[PDB]
Amino acid sequence: APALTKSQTDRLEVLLNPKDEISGKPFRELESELLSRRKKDLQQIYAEERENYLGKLEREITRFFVDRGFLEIKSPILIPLEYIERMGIDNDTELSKQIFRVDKNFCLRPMLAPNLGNYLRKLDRALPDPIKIFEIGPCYRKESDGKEHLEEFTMLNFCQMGSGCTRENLESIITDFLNHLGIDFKIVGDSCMVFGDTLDVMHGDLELSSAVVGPRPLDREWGIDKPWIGAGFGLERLLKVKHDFKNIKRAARSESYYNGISTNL
Amino acid sequence: APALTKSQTDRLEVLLNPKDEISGKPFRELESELLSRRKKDLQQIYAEERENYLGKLEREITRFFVDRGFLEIKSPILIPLEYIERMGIDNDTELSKQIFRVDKNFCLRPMLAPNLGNYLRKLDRALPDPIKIFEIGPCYRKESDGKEHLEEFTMLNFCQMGSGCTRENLESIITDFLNHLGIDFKIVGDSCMVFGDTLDVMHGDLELSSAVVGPRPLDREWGIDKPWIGAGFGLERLLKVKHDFKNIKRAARSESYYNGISTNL
Ligand SMILES: Nc1ncnc2c1ncn2[C@@H]1O[C@H](COP(=O)(O)OP(=O)(O)NP(=O)(O)O)[C@@H](O)[C@H]1O
Ligand SMILES: Nc1ncnc2c1ncn2[C@@H]1O[C@H](COP(=O)(O)OP(=O)(O)NP(=O)(O)O)[C@@H](O)[C@H]1O
Ligand SMILES: [Mg+2]
Ligand SMILES: [Mg+2]
Ligand SMILES: [Mg+2]
Ligand SMILES: [Mg+2]
Repeated sequence: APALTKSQTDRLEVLLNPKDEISGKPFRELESELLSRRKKDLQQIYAEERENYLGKLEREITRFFVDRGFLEIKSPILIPLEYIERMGIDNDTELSKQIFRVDKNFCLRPMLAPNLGNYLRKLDRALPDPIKIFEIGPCYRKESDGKEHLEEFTMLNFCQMGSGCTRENLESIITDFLNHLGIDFKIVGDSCMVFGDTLDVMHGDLELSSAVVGPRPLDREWGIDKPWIGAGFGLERLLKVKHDFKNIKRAARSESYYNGISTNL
Repeated sequence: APALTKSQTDRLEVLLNPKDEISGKPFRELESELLSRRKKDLQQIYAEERENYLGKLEREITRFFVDRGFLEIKSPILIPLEYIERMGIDNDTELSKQIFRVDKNFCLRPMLAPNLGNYLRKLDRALPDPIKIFEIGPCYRKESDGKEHLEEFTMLNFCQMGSGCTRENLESIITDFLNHLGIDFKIVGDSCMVFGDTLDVMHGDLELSSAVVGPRPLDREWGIDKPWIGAGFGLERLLKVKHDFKNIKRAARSESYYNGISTNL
């Protein structure tokens, strides 16, 4: 009955899944049981559904927003560095240090707002009020934390421009959206140096989203001058909460986890 | 009846769609008709389907491969630069000049094979023969051309490892796949300095895919030592052929086109 070492405990925690029936037994026997369960999990997925959780959640979210009147956007991932400055991200500011630069000209987008802003302006010349669009896709930020942050993550951003752009409607859409996914939340006032007063959608201490009721003074910089509402959510945070993963690495695009199951068996 | 200038003709060609009923009339009246048609196209999309073509094609392809027994993978977009060297991409070779480097350590993947190779090895410890997986996602290459090449594009890669890994089965899957999408093709032998003998799937002069029947000597470098087959396809090329777009910029993740309709109206 010698106690487990910390490294042994870390190995088992890699193989552990939240719903597992979790002492006395030696490491090798516990590792062997969990290896066996996890192989069985992968087999069941391969035999039956075959869908990746992140891809699937993206499809479910897409269905939700298309059915509620929002146009699906697929915009570039590499964007001009200008777009960041025009977002008023001064080089002093924390999010400046977080940008992945690629060329002299471009970066990997740290957020979806810049492209959606351009779509709102452009679509305003063609579509009837209100204009409703959303995008889901990769975003990139350099981060220090690893429990709730990834450097490569997936963001949903939805927005509406014209009539109906109230706090009430925004909260109502957020509420329907998270009640549809079956994720608990509360809405709290917060701020940030780019957008002023946000609503943050929180699960305990974890920020699922930052949302905003416009207008804001930077709007003019995108040729926007109508009311608008918008919110951005992290898909990997949503998965982490929905599947009760202890670490966000389980929800990521990854070579070490598949639907939260270690691939190192 | 003065002739159209080349710049005027370029403006109209931006607004023209392949199915349009295409003289005599002045520029302003032709531009106005086409503006009107294109606004109507966007309105119809917004009123009815609301789906982006590239997102939609990704869903349809996903359905096709999941239904035929392939596991859906979502792996990282930023990958180690090592992975490129281990692919045997010597710095001399053309694809070396095409890599978008990000850090000292990482690049934007120019292809999906490296990650899929790792999944095949890892999954072999858990799944029954044959192992079938696919991934669809962003890939990046610096290119000179702009008619058939983008720097940011979307790749499908499917592969099978173990039994059933023959040329015949690979051609059969390619055939079913493209007959399901309704895209004409022929299969031609070609080569490349990384994989030896490929099959290239061609539409006229346009390469839709490069596919390979293994094994190959580099396999060992990924811990793979079984037969395998695989192919990689460009979604934007598939869309370009399917919708008969003259330029691949119409099929891309973009701020200038939405489902091949100019957004500059
Ligand atoms: N590094 C990251 N990894 C995973 N998800 C993220 C990351 N950054 C942002 N998100 C998600 O994207 C949503 C909107 O982005 P944003 O509000 O700008 O992030 P944020 O306010 O910096 N949150 P945090 O960094 O946790 O304090 C957040 O609510 C998160 O759910
Ligand atoms: N720059 C690009 N833009 C769009 N699609 C691409 C690009 N590069 C590759 N593809 C697609 O990805 C598939 C597999 O990649 P690969 O065969 O390595 O490209 P390739 O052989 O360099 N083709 P090409 O560059 O046109 O001669 C190709 O058949 C194309 O359909
Ligand atoms: Mg942050
Ligand atoms: Mg926030
Ligand atoms: Mg090429
Ligand atoms: Mg090729």
